[PDB]
Amino acid sequence: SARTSITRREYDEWVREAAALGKALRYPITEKMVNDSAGIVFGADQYDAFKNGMWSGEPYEAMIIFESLNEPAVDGLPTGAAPYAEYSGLCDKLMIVHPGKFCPPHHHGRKTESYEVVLGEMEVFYSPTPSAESGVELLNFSGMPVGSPWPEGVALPKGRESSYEKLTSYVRLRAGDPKFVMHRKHLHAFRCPPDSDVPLVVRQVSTYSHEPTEAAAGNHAPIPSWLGMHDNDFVSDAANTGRLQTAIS
Amino acid sequence: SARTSITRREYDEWVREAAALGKALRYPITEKMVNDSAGIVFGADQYDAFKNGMWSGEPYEAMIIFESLNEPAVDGLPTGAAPYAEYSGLCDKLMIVHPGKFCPPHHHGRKTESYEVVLGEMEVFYSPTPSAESGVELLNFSGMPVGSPWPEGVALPKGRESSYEKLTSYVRLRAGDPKFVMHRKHLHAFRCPPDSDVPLVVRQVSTYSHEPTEAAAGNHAPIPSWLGMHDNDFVSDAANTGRLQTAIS
Amino acid sequence: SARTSITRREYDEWVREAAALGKALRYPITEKMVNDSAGIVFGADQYDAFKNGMWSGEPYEAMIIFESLNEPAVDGLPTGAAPYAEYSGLCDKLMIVHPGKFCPPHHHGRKTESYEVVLGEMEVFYSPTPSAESGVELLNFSGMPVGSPWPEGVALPKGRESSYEKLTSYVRLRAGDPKFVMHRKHLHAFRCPPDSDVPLVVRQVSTYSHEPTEAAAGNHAPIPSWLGMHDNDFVSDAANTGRLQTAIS
Amino acid sequence: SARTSITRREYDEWVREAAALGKALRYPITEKMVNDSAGIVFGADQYDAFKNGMWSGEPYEAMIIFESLNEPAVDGLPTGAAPYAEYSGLCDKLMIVHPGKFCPPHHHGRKTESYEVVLGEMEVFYSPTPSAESGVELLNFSGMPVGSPWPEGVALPKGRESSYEKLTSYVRLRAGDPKFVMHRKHLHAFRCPPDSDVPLVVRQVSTYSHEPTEAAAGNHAPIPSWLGMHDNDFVSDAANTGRLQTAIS
Ligand SMILES: O=C[C@@H](O)[C@@H](O)[C@@H](O)CO
Ligand SMILES: O=C[C@@H](O)[C@@H](O)[C@@H](O)CO
Ligand SMILES: O=C[C@@H](O)[C@@H](O)[C@@H](O)CO
Ligand SMILES: O=C[C@@H](O)[C@@H](O)[C@@H](O)CO
Ligand SMILES: OC[C@@H]1O[C@@H](O)[C@@H](O)[C@H]1O
Ligand SMILES: OC[C@@H]1O[C@@H](O)[C@@H](O)[C@H]1O
Ligand SMILES: OC[C@@H]1O[C@@H](O)[C@@H](O)[C@H]1O
Ligand SMILES: OC[C@@H]1O[C@@H](O)[C@@H](O)[C@H]1O
Ligand SMILES: OC[C@@H]1O[C@@H](O)[C@@H](O)[C@H]1O
Ligand SMILES: OC[C@@H]1O[C@@H](O)[C@@H](O)[C@H]1O
Ligand SMILES: OC[C@@H]1O[C@@H](O)[C@@H](O)[C@H]1O
Ligand SMILES: OC[C@@H]1O[C@@H](O)[C@@H](O)[C@H]1O
Ligand SMILES: OC[C@@H]1O[C@@H](O)[C@@H](O)[C@H]1O
Ligand SMILES: OC[C@@H]1O[C@@H](O)[C@@H](O)[C@H]1O
Ligand SMILES: OC[C@@H]1O[C@@H](O)[C@@H](O)[C@H]1O
Ligand SMILES: OC[C@@H]1O[C@@H](O)[C@@H](O)[C@H]1O
Ligand SMILES: O[C@@H]1[C@H](O)[C@@H](O)OC[C@@H]1O
Ligand SMILES: O[C@@H]1[C@H](O)[C@@H](O)OC[C@@H]1O
Ligand SMILES: O[C@@H]1[C@H](O)[C@@H](O)OC[C@@H]1O
Ligand SMILES: O[C@@H]1[C@H](O)[C@@H](O)OC[C@@H]1O
Ligand SMILES: [Co+2]
Ligand SMILES: [Co+2]
Ligand SMILES: [Co+2]
Ligand SMILES: [Co+2]
Repeated sequence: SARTSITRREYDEWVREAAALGKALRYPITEKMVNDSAGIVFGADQYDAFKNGMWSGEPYEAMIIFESLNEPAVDGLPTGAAPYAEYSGLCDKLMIVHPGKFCPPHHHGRKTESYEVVLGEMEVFYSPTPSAESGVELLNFSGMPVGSPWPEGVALPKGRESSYEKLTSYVRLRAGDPKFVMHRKHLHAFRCPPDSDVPLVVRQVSTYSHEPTEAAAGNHAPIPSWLGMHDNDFVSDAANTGRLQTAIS
Repeated sequence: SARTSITRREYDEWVREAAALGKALRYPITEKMVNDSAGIVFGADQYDAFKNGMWSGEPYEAMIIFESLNEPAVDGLPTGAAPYAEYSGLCDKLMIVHPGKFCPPHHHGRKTESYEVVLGEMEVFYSPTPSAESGVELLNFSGMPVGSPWPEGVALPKGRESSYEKLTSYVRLRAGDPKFVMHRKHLHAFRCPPDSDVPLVVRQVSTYSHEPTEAAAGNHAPIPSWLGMHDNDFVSDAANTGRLQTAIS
Repeated sequence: SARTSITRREYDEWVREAAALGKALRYPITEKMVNDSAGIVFGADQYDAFKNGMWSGEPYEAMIIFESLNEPAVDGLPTGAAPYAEYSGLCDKLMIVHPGKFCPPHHHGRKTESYEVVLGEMEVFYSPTPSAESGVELLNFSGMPVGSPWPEGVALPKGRESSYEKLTSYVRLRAGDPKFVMHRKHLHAFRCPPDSDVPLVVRQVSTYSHEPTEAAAGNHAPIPSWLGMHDNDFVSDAANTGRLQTAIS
Repeated sequence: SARTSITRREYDEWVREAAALGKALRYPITEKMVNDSAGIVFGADQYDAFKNGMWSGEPYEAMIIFESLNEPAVDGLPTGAAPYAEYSGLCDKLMIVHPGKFCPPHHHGRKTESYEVVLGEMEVFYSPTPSAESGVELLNFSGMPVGSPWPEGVALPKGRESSYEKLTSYVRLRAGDPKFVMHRKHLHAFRCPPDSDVPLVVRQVSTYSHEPTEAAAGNHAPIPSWLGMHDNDFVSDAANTGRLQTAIS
């Protein structure tokens, strides 16, 4: 019974409804943005999320992302900035997470994110300490706030509870709150509360998103080194594979 | 009769109504964001915009900006990126321009912008060619699109028509359009059409905004060189002065 | 293969997503409003709409209705108005119709409706002539506008094409248009265009809705005669039955 | 210093900004709806509201109303309903009240209202007992809820505090709450809290609005008796006069 993919109908209903919800909330979703890469399922064992559906409230790692911008911002940069340009750029995405579902534990070496809740409430789990890079000095300025301890009773995905162990800091964001920054190199994950009557909708503004995915397999590289560059490190190895392509049957 | 400032009542009605409009459109406006620096008047001779008011449709250079984010994004950066970090960072602002009014001709040496129209329509004027920097190689990737010629009959601010001479390329953006990128070092300006029944509301996502203004006079500098760093070059000298502080009587 | 009901999962995903879309558009949807009567399927042979789903674009008669108000407005009425009070009252509902789907041909003897498109576009089909009531004088004031002829290529539900024969007048309504009135005793139906990227969402403001349905089976009758009073006359007999209760398996 | 009218500029800025706010909130505001009758000032001594402006927070009786529908709903009615048709009909309006301002104490003999808060919060004051009509039996069904006592510290308009004496019941409505019904013949008034950061925006759905005002002076009467029929009874005589026409200088 363990699902190994998502049917074309399950996929379209999930993604097209999400796109409509996005438009209702005034996010600029174009036709190209609504594709077979928008709906993400993090790992083969997470396809079981569609056993009972996106409204079951069950804890699984899957989400939708509509990307309206992923600008390298390389034009006009002095040549000397070429080796550090990968830490910059501008990316705008709308993220939709259903009740109980999660964006899994991971960190980026180059990308810094910010969250703006548009609908529902966002429960963020993260590590206030950066993931030290092997022998290399890093800049510091504000660091990350310690936050609060996890509330009791958070249901985690079966077979991936341990991937959340280090994301000890917690914060619950709501529409209207100040923008929340997630510095690069910091472990983070988030979910929509299981009792939510609406999907969690969040506007993410971050630096460039290096992701040689399926729908991202067809773009000239602004800088040589950027080609094939990956910047997503999932704590769970099971969440790495299926992140770059959803199995639609 | 030439106004030299804006009365406290004229200012508050302009800025508080704009903040409410922003909230209606779901932009996360906090209390701190609604201040005496949000309403901008570009030059002493532009205060005459309040002679007949923000609904006269007359061409003047004045606008409102609510900044929800201006993150240096320096944390986690390798030390070697310190000299180029100023070209990165993340800034999120909501801009409100009334009928006939303009955000004046200017360019940034370090900041790259992107526009998302939320309400009304945006008429952008710009130069598809970058403002060459004295003896220094720059990176290139996509450059700027040539766009279209200006439509006929655009009323420019009296005494500043020449500042628009070089911004020969034109594009009209609407809600739902793809995000529009304005690369750093490119001259640009924009206005709300004079016949618009609503103020132009635009979400701007850009790299860090270096602006030692009035409300920005009180923040630790992430990197030494950033202190007192200016990154706004207005074509009109008249628009430089009053950009950093609105005279409220 | 002919579906005879809708599964609990198909129902909830359809109705809960619709409720979320409604909230995003600012319609006041309460918990009680999201129930097993909100999703309507007009006839046993229309359950096949869930063969390929609400995003197939296929022509079927099914829709969702969230009722926020159905006030008799009997309080304060002079006793003499008791026999005509049934033509008054106030009803506020949000209607959601998916691509290609229809609200089937029908007329009301007592209820007058009005439409306000919130999202998408509404294609209304109707008869500009009232359905004459057996021997009884009726008041007239504005009547209904003749409208336009049907555009070519409208796909109707298989086995119910004839029910649309008399609804010869056509009008396409969009968000922002003047409110459109549908006088009582006039045949009407409507659909969401099959090529729409979003479900059609319409705010309906009408006089009292007399409907002894499933979720409506439990309310004191303001006036004696109102008890068990029906006011929905479907052109297709097949659309009458399943209108009062959706078969959820 | 006692203002006796509102300047053309004060009026337009108030009304045009309100119309834009309405559009942002998705209310279908057409060009005709934005006129010189939309902004209402209840009495000559209330023009002082523009002494310090709509953002002063001072208690004054003035508001804006955009009417999208006022349908007699007479078509299709049996002739015998002619004498009671005036209690029916359908009216849809968007009401905008600024901080501290009020819609003054009044009751309608024929019109029953309902409120839906779209933005901000609405503080309603009313009498749970109907205004008995001289020798005439009236129907009853749900009556009005007793509500709660007034919170302490409500600032009333100077020179009109007594008009509120009988409106002893209180209820505070917010966006998302169930629709609130105000039965005909019941005294009612409401205000936007003085500390609100946004104007109060409310969708009103009611039966026909009989109002021989300024912008309403030019429509055929559906039924003979309706001609010149008035249905607004203000507790304060000072609020009656200027209700039908705003003095714009
Ligand atoms: O935190 C989430 C961000 O990394 C998103 O843009 C995706 O990469 C999550 O997989
Ligand atoms: O183009 C406009 C941007 O530069 C804004 O953030 C302001 O700096 C305009 O003065
Ligand atoms: O035209 C549609 C209205 O009658 C709705 O309230 C429902 O009764 C449609 O079945
Ligand atoms: O309660 C307010 C309603 O009566 C409105 O439509 C206006 O008539 C208020 O003057
Ligand atoms: O609307 C675009 C279509 O819908 C999405 O499911 C994409 O797969 C694309 O095929
Ligand atoms: O909410 C949709 C349905 O109800 C829930 O119980 C899930 O199991 C799913 O099948
Ligand atoms: O131990 C300090 C750092 O913070 C935690 O997130 C760990 O991953 C480690 O990299
Ligand atoms: O709501 C905040 C106040 O309104 C704005 O006018 C700011 O000046 C601040 O004083
Ligand atoms: O729109 C507001 C008023 O009308 C316009 O004519 C301007 O002059 C201003 O005074
Ligand atoms: O002449 C090429 C460049 O483009 C234009 O914008 C000028 O400012 C110049 O700097
Ligand atoms: O959220 C309320 C639940 O969802 C809807 O499916 C209703 O059936 C009700 O059971
Ligand atoms: O849009 C969802 C899927 O795609 C359409 O082709 C329908 O058949 C349905 O199965
Ligand atoms: O024939 C005139 C009327 O208009 C049409 O709608 C028919 O139903 C009939 O009742
Ligand atoms: O936009 C319509 C104009 O604005 C409002 O002030 C009305 O008076 C009308 O003249
Ligand atoms: O909010 C606008 C200004 O500030 C308030 O104090 C009022 O007096 C008005 O003049
Ligand atoms: O005294 C009962 C009624 O209720 C109150 O509102 C009074 O106006 C009176 O008409
Ligand atoms: O123990 C809780 C959770 O299971 C873990 O992953 O993070 C810390 C939290 O308190
Ligand atoms: O001449 C027009 C305008 O006055 C100038 O500033 O830019 C080019 C345009 O065609
Ligand atoms: O023939 C078309 C349609 O099939 C019918 O039901 O109504 C009139 C229209 O022109
Ligand atoms: O006394 C308060 C108010 O002044 C009066 O008008 O209504 C009752 C309330 O408690
Ligand atoms: Co991330
Ligand atoms: Co700029
Ligand atoms: Co109907
Ligand atoms: Co009233």
